Amino acid sequence: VKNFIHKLKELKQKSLDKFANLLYDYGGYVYDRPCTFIICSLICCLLLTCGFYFKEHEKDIYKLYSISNSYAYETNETINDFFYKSRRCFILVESNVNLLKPKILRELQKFEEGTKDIEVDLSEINECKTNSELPPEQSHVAKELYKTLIQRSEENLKSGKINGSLFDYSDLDENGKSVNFTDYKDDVFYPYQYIPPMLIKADRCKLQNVFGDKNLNIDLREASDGLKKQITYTLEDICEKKYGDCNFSSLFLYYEKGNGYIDYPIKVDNLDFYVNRRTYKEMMFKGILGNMVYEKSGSKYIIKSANAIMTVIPLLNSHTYEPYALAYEKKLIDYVRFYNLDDIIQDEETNDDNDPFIRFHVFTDRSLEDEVDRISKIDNLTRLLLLIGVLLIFMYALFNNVTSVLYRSKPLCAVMGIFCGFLGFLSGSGFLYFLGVKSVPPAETVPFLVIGVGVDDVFVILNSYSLLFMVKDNKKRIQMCLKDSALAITVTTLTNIIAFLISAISPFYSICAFSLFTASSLFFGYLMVLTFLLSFLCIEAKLEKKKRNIFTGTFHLFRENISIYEWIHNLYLFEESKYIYEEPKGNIGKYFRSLVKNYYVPFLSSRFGKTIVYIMFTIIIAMSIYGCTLMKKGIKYDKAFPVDSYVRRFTTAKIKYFPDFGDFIEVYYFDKHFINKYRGLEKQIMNSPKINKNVHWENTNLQEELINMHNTLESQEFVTSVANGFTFFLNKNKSSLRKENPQEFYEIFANWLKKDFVGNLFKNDFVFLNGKLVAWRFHYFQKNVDDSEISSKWLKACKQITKLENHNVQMVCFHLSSIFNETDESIIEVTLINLGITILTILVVTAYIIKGFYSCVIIALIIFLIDLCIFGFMCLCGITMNIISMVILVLSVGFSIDHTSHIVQAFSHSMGRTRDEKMKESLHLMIGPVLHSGLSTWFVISTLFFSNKDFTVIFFQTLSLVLFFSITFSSMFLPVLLSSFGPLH
Ligand SMILES: CC(C)CCC[C@@H](C)[C@H]1CC[C@H]2[C@@H]3CC=C4C[C@@H](O)CC[C@]4(C)[C@H]3CC[C@]12C
Ligand SMILES: *[C@@H]1O[C@H](CO)[C@@H](O)[C@H](O)[C@H]1NC(C)=O
Ligand SMILES: *[C@@H]1O[C@H](CO)[C@@H](O)[C@H](O)[C@H]1NC(C)=O
Repeated sequence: VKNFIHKLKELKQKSLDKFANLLYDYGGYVYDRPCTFIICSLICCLLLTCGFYFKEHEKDIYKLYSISNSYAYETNETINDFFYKSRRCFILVESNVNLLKPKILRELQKFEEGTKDIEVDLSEINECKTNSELPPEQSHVAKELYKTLIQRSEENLKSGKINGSLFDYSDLDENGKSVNFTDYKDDVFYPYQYIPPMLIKADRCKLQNVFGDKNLNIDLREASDGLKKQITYTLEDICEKKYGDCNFSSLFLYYEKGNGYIDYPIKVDNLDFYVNRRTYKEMMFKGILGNMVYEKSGSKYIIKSANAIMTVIPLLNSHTYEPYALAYEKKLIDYVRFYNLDDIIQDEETNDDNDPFIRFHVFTDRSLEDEVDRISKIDNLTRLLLLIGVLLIFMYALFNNVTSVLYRSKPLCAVMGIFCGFLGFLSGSGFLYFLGVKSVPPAETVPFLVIGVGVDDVFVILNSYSLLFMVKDNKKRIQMCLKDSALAITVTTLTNIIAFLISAISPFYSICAFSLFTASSLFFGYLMVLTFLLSFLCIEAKLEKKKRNIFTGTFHLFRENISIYEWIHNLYLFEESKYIYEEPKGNIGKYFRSLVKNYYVPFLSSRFGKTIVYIMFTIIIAMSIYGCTLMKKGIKYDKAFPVDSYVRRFTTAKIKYFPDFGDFIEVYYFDKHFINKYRGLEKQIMNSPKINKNVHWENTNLQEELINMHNTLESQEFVTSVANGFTFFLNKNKSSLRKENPQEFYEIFANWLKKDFVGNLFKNDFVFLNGKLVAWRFHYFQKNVDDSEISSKWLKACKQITKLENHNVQMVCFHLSSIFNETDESIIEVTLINLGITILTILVVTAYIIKGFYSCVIIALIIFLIDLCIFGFMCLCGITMNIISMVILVLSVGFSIDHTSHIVQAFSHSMGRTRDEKMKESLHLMIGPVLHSGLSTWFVISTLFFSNKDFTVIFFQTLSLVLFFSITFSSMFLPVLLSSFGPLH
């Protein structure tokens, strides 16, 4: 075993060496034929760039920023498959004046009516393109049933008789039972006007299906564009209709039918649920108007001021009407966003002591996805930010690669060093595009980072070259240089790539892509450095030999071997006691080094210095610990969208003027049997099999639990208001419900829904199959709150309230934010797992390149300590541990390992007798590269700080912390730690 270990250590070294020797020779080849390498590398890069032609973006927010658990998603599916939801467009008008003033009001009125005026031509409908693929045929049985149901629906509706006598109310079997079609046949749904949405799949291409009055019977997919242009539909055609009239929620409902008059003040009996008597249509003034100012007279309030008026337009959500709806919404959003009434408000007084203003915000279902498209493209701002960053790093590079002796200085390399990285980004991206990898919104930051990381290798190479001033034959110098820095530049990259790849495994596609693209970019960039940049180094080197400055060479063109460690050691020894030990004036890094040797190192060596260092880092870690205590997770999905987004702006306004009406949480109940049955025709709660298998809704106690639940949820502070029809029904006619007869229950509830005014309002929240309430629902408003954590807290509580365990009844609380927030729960662990894998993998790699084992252990300690610091301080800075932040933390390992490793490897390879000696040598030889690498990266990413997109700024903040601690520890703590307890001999 000992012999085996010996042989192994022999292999590692031997191999590590061989690799170096190989690069040593490769350099020679490039040195002799620099042009060939540059031209070929560039052309090859271009080809990859061509790949961009196939660049396909990804715009499904859910895939981009959600686990896609297939659970909450499944919930949406179930909800949509059986319950008819309704597309709702929200239009809010905000101002600093009393929009209630008659003159303004009248204008606002036309604004509203304008919506109805909006008209969409058929040609606009993209879905029903003049040439498309007909949707897959709906299962035959499904078709049959749809035919049957639609037929009986009419029949029943005509009859109007609600009779449950025939319905068998026997408890269903485990199979839900108590010839597929026959089974699905003979099913009476109530309300009769309901047919399971899933079964509703008729080709919407035939206009006859969607809009009947048209009487056209014209297939849009088979119609001329001009012909389609001819036909035009309006909101009324695709709007939910109350009492045969679009069910808007505008204030103007009050004035309808002369119930009230714009010119006169608004006086209503109840601000909560006033009803226009003439129209018999109800309205919630509190919901419609914001910042209301009302008086009280004869029990009738006198609304006399409001600086916000919101109108909700309800549009059908049926599959058939889906394509058409989207079209109208698009027209609507444009219309509202550009509508302006500044003229009327010009002289009207303000309450904000600011210029009279009026703004029309609008939010439709298509809004979110549309905004995703906007975030998909590369904002000009981002572009600009990149440019600034590139300039910064360009300046920094040059400012460090230029000197008094121009021919000695190597500006060319620096310049191309930057490009090298960029070209890498393009080439890599193109390669991935070729592979089909879709781009993501977070990819905007990829260029920024890639460039920064790449330029770092440039510094390293140059450092080796410069420190090899002794060498006379340039070819040899370049060769030796590359040989010296080969392992370093290779490992550094390898580590980075590895980390990103490991991260790519993330479920969230955004992270996956961002990482994948970055990793590929880094890879190709490295290749470019070994080719392009190296070739440029060769050219400049050759010029230096001739002492020909770049410009000089241009006009003109138009017309031994010693370990650097050995040398540096000898230098110090010699110092302790010539040309070899005197860097030529203008060596690329001559100054900085001198500064480090004559100032920084002395300080570090100083006991007082050390004292300071240790204490400083001490407190740093301490602060980090407290930071961890203040750890908060989660970020609102909307944050993704730029703040400027009208969506974001809309939400803000709503919150400001309508705080109570925040999240419209919706709770649903879905009999497992019913769901399963119909789900079948179209070939967590599931925890317990009998969770919702069979519920006797006639059980008075159960009924009582229901009303109690309503009361409980109402009590909850976060809940602002609830609308549970069942409660209304139970309270309305509990006496009749006293007798617990299943059939009786069905009939009573059915009639209640059919007749009672309130009941009619809740007609679409209850569905009965064969006399049994297979599914139902109720909704409640949850006050708006920013913290994702507290939000989830509230929702989770709601779930508890909605779980009649005694009667085996568990209802599902649903909200859009649910899926996104759901991810927050597991973010804490997944990160640990990923980080762990990364750390390990990276450590293993370093171990194979770090000579001493003890040095490896030192590195690990440093890495972990940094990570604690970067995490602790992110929490301390308030950076929530969101997806964006976490990935950066996990990825941080790569950056940190690089800087730490360089110093460590040097200290080990030092020939210094005393530990301190080694430290000084290591620092004098690698401190420059380390500093340059980190700083360069930060400079490029600095501009991201001014990015509108929230996720971007988080990226900047987190990475800035990473880089900071990395460089800090690598340049300060690590040195002193090694100087005190470092591997010796
Ligand atoms: C005795 C009665 C008249 C008092 C007032 C009852 C009101 C507050 C009840 C009865 C009908 C209920 C409405 C029924 C339908 C809907 C549409 C749904 O998408 C949101 C909730 C909402 C808007 C309900 C809100 C609360 C509601 C308006
Ligand atoms: C329901 O139908 C059955 C069978 O036709 C009949 O006997 C009973 O009287 C009906 N009850 C009603 C009309 O509610
Ligand atoms: C019923 O369920 C599905 C859909 O028709 C099918 O796979 C199965 O064979 C059917 N069986 C019968 C009895 O029709």
